[PDB]
Amino acid sequence: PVDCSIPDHHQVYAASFSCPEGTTFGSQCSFQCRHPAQLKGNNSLLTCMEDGLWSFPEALCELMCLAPPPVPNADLQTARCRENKHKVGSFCKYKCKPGYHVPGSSRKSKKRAFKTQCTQDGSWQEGACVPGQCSVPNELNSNLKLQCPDGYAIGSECATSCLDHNSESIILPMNVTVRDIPHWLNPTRVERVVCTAGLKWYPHPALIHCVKGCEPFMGDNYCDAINNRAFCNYDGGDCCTSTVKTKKVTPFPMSCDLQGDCACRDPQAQEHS
Amino acid sequence: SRALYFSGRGEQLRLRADLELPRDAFTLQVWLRAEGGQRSPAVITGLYDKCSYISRDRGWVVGIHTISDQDNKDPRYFFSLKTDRARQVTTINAHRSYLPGQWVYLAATYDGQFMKLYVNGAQVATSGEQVGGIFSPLTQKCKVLMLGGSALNHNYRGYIEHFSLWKVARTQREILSDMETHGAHTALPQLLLQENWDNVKHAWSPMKDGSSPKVEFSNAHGFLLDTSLEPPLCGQTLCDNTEVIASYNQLSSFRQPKVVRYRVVNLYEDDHKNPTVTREQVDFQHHQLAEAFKQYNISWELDVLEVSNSSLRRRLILANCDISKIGDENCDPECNHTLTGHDGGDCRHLRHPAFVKKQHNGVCDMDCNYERFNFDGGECCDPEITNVTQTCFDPDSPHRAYLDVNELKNILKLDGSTHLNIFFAKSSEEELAGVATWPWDKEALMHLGGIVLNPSFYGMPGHTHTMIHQIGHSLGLYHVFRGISEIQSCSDPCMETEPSFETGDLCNDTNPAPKHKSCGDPGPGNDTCGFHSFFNTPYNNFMSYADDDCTDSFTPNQVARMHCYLDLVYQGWQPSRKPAPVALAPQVLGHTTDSVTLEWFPPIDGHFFERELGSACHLCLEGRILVQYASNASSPMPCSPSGHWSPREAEGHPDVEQPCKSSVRTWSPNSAVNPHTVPPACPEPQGCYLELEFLYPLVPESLTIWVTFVSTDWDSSGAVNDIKLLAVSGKNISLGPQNVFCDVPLTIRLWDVGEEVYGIQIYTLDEHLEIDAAMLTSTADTPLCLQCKPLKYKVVRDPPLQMDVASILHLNRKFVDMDLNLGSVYQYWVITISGTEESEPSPAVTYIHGSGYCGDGIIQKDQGEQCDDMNKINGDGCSLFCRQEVSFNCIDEPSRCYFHDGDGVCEEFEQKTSIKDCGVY
Amino acid sequence: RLSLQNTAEIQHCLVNAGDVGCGVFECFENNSCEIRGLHGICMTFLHNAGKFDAQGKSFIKDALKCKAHALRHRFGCISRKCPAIREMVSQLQRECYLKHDLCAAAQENTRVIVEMIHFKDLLLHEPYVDLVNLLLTCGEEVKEAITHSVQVQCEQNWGSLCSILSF
Ligand SMILES: *[C@@H]1O[C@H](CO)[C@@H](O)[C@H](O)[C@H]1NC(C)=O
Ligand SMILES: *[C@@H]1O[C@H](CO)[C@@H](O)[C@H](O)[C@H]1NC(C)=O
Ligand SMILES: *[C@@H]1O[C@H](CO)[C@@H](O)[C@H](O)[C@H]1NC(C)=O
Ligand SMILES: *[C@@H]1O[C@H](CO)[C@@H](O)[C@H](O)[C@H]1NC(C)=O
Ligand SMILES: *[C@@H]1O[C@H](CO)[C@@H](O)[C@H](O)[C@H]1NC(C)=O
Ligand SMILES: *[C@@H]1O[C@H](CO)[C@@H](O)[C@H](O)[C@H]1NC(C)=O
Ligand SMILES: *[C@@H]1O[C@H](CO)[C@@H](O)[C@H](O)[C@H]1NC(C)=O
Ligand SMILES: *[C@@H]1O[C@H](CO)[C@@H](O)[C@H](O)[C@H]1NC(C)=O
Ligand SMILES: [Ca+2]
Ligand SMILES: [Ca+2]
Ligand SMILES: [Ca+2]
Ligand SMILES: [Ca+2]
Ligand SMILES: [Ca+2]
Ligand SMILES: [Ca+2]
Ligand SMILES: [Ca+2]
Ligand SMILES: [Ca+2]
Ligand SMILES: [Zn+2]
Repeated sequence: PVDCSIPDHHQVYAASFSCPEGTTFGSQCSFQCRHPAQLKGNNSLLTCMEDGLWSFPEALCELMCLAPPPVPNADLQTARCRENKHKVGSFCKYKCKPGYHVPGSSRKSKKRAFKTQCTQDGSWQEGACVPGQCSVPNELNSNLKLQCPDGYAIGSECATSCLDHNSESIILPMNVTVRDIPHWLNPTRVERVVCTAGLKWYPHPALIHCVKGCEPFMGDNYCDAINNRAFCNYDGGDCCTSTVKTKKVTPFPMSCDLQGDCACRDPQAQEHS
Repeated sequence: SRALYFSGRGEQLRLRADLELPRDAFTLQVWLRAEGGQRSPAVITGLYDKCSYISRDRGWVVGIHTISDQDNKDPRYFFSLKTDRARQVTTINAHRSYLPGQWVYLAATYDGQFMKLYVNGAQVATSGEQVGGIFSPLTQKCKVLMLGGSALNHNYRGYIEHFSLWKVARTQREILSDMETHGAHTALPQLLLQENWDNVKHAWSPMKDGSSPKVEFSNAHGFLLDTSLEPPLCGQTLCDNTEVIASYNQLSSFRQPKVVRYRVVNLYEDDHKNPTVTREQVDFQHHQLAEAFKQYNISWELDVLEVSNSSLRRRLILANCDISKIGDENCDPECNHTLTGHDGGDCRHLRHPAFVKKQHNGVCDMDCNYERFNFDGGECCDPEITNVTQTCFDPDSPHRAYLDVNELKNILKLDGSTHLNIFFAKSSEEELAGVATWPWDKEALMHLGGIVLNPSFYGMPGHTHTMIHQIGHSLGLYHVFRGISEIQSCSDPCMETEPSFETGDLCNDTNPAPKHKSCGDPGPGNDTCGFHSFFNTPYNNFMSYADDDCTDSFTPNQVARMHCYLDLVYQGWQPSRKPAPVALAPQVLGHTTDSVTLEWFPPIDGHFFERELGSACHLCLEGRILVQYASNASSPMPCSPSGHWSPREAEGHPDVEQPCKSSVRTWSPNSAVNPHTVPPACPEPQGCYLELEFLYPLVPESLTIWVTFVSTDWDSSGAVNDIKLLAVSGKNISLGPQNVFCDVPLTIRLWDVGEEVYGIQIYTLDEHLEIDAAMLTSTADTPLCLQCKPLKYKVVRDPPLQMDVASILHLNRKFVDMDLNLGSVYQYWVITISGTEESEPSPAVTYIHGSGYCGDGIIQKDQGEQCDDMNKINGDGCSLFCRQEVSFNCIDEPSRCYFHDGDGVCEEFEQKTSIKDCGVY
Repeated sequence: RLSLQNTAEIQHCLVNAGDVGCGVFECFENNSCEIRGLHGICMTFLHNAGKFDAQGKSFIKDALKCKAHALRHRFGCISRKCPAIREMVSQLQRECYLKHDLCAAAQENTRVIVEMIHFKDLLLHEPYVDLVNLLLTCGEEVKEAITHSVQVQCEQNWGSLCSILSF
């Protein structure tokens, strides 16, 4: 007898097949629609026909989305969305409650309303609603220099400069020193320091250390290890294949390991997705 | 009747969901005129699933796609289908690459077990892989029928007329009947759609983006009596056709005396002394020529041309030599010669280091005159130091001591359209004395064509039948040893194994012979293949390599070929003004109870209008449309400011023997450079451009470009980045990038151009693209063709027409005979009257009224009809002359022809030849 | 005498190989005109680039770029004959290095350049000869350093012959 073979996902989409009688001529395999697909019809049996191909299915596993979950601090605007019947691609509009706004909205225009779509796997696309003088800085780094044109009066701003013109004056997290910087951490850039009314420099000079700033080799298609860090654009995307313009990675110098420092470290690369 | 034009840029239609699409069986029927250079694939129409998120290949598709997807080369009609229940998509193709610009009845059917594809009613494909219905009724709302392309921009460029769709499968007789109705409308129960495009919005809604194809008036569904007669596999023109050449063979009235003028180019010094050929040579050679050709109805009129030009006379004229090959450090014996520096030194080696001292001496000597010493730095090519004619051997200095015949021909600019120019050269080979241009070249009638001869072998006792050999070459005769010594290989598809009209020299009465210099029969083992021995070889024929002491005659078939080419191409040479005859007998279209209809072919030369000197009407076609090729051609010299340059290979009619292969008869950006120079890259995104100008500026209607070669790598830009129409007023309409195939001439329609166009500019980013030629087709009733008179046909019958008919003349090539008696025998022939001078009678047709004939739908085997399809169109399997076409088998009566070599069923007569169906024998 | 097939493959190389790095110089090697050393200049410079200072890393960024770009263009309709090609390559070296101030960068890294230059590599590859020649006119102190190294290496590799030639 002719073999229709084990029925694949092509016979019926989004369903699993049970074949107690086998997959030979005259067999009948019964299909169950997987969650959340709902069966629509009167039969769920596929017969193995004489031509060698499974028969037509009399019913289909319709894909649908149930009632969307209530987004915090948001009010549903579409009444029909309160039901438990939404086909794939259906849109539901939400309006953020007063005092709240959608994340990612521009400052010039805070969008208090957004929409979500019933995606193909039966779930819903995510959306949210987000609401005298001062002491001389005696304790300073060797590479760090402070320039104070306005004296040390409370509120005066002194410019933080480094001995290396390719070094930035920054303050690292308390758990990370100068040599402890992970690839994923972007330190806080510090430009000026202000002495407050408490007769103290803020931020304190002792917390500022001149960490080596990246060389101008950013974005020159040369993946160099020094600039390959989150502090500056991961060398302008040179080290990650998708980000670089030439679509090829040539580490500078050659001795830099493609599996080491010059490896693609940007988490936004398609290889990391 | 109206037809849609799909511009190929995004115009698509979508059938409205109100119609119940067919599930189990269907029949598509569409007339279409596809243009050249489609996007691969190009969906004409298809059924698609809009709900299947994963497998979009469900449904079916009819369109045009390239076979041999690597190096997209062979664009064929195709029918793809994948039922809901099948595992893989199934694609079937037509038998041959589609023909652009021709109306084709594409019909595809599927009965539930057999999918079939019909092209002009002849079943060209069949596949039994797809079984079952196309789609279950449950998924009926998820099917959309889309015309002009898929939603994936598989767009189709060209015309679509009378779309029709049935819910049953139509047998071949039913499809043929529907074809013959030619768009006649009637409602049938199995008819889902029948479209005459009277109201597109009523049934079809345009796809998104709101671009709807344009609705024109269809010129016609077709033309009775398909006049397109292709030459055989070896042949080149209409005179190689067996039907045409049979008329010149059997009839003696097609070989009436003809006077053909030839001009002898005799160079001279400025003082009119030192002739290239003495007057005795011309007189003696002319006498021998007249004697040989007297018995074959060809007489030559002698014109002698004296050119007094020492600057040309003193230099050495070269034949078969290419100037670019001199000094390339590769030995070229054909460019050997004393005054060429022995190929510029490529063929002369010596103890070179012993000549460093002679450099910088300021005086020419001998050793320094070579390319590796750079020709003494131009000391030897200076007229002041020394004597150029024996010292300036360099191929770049304009004062070089040698020319070739191509440059000599360019200098003289002789009128080649009214004489046979006999130039003189120095043929280095001991094989031939020169090169004679074929009748089917561009230069056959231009100033660059003629015959080059050796003055030492002209008019000399013992060397006179080398000019008659060359003249035979210029009148279309092949070498009698073609098919054995001039074949590409022993497996050449038209090697002359036995005397035939379709193989070898295309002359039956000339037995196969090898390349043999003595006029005895060739000895055993003198064959390249050695498969068979040669008997009764035409050793004494003028077209054989025997000496002049033994070659004496042309066989009667060769005389027929010469006279056919004296009517086809060389009507200008003869001073006689007799118009060319109609080559083929008037075919019989159909008969009634009291009448018979006759349609005959145009005159053999192909001109439909009276030949007037100086007018443009020798280019006009029927309906007074003017078709012309690229006359001028110019393209900037690479890596040189300005540069101008003139690529003469992209002028005239197309001349590439084998498309999709690099050829020397094309414009190629790489060919623009000195071969001693690295070819540049085409400039960034504008591209190298080739400007082609046309002799008669006029309102264009369609542009045809023969892109012979394309590099295979990049995208779908087709390597033709842009095409601009140089308007007369000074505008330049850009047509945007075009998709091209390497073996299908890129056709474009210029319905949007309202101003006189005098030229085009074909831009390309390809450094290997090759343009063979261009062509401008005018609109109907173009201004230049209005005034000139048309040819008029006169029909004569035996017995003579009862009423005193003056033939009433004719213009339509159609005669309806009213005076007929049942059972009486009638003979008809047509006489072409061009003004008042009648041509020779065409071959007669014998129609016995009330009896059968060729084209009546009944296979009268006694008359010799291998098939009969009640129709006068070639390419439908049954030829025009009631003969089966190659690879088509015809059944039933009237004949239904199908392409059997791969129809999915092996048969009895396919076993010995068809391995695709019957397997290895 | 540049082979036509060789020319075709090099021409297809250049339009495909990227500017950055030395994919460009890679298949300009093995040319029929025996011009070798451009790719060696790439590898020598790139490998020893880690030893260059900030200014030196700038020079290696931009001089290799000039040579790659210029060899992609000057290899236009230059004469197919070898002497023309050798002159085109030589002029690439001179113009690219001089435009980008080879002298001062070399002066910052004299100790490095001495290591990069090899007497053996000097004889095998003409581009190396042009490099050292341009260095000789880039400061007396640097030229002195180069002379020291070249004579010692030549003396070791050639024995008494080097002393004979070093008059
Ligand atoms: C559906 O199936 C039931 C049995 O489960 C049967 O009684 C009924 O007739 C069927 N209806 C249709 C429309 O086939
Ligand atoms: C030459 O022409 C005469 C008519 O003048 C004709 O009878 C004869 O058959 C012709 N012969 C050839 C060889 O063309
Ligand atoms: C001869 O032809 C040449 C072209 O090759 C031309 O330059 C010259 O003026 C002509 N006349 C004479 C007398 O040389
Ligand atoms: C050129 O002619 C010279 C002298 O006749 C001969 O020695 C040389 O072989 C020839 N060059 C060829 C055959 O390419
Ligand atoms: C060039 O040849 C001519 C031939 O008549 C001769 O008169 C003249 O003296 C020659 N000149 C040189 C420089 O050889
Ligand atoms: C072809 O030539 C052969 C002899 O080689 C002869 O028997 C035959 O009749 C000829 N056929 C035609 C159509 O000329
Ligand atoms: C051919 O075209 C070029 C470029 O447009 C032009 O300079 C030249 O005069 C033209 N020649 C003819 C004969 O039209
Ligand atoms: C073509 O037309 C454009 C304007 O569309 C104009 O700028 C240009 O000069 C014209 N000629 C060519 C050769 O591009
Ligand atoms: Ca970088
Ligand atoms: Ca040569
Ligand atoms: Ca000399
Ligand atoms: Ca023959
Ligand atoms: Ca051509
Ligand atoms: Ca018949
Ligand atoms: Ca037919
Ligand atoms: Ca078959
Ligand atoms: Zn010949």
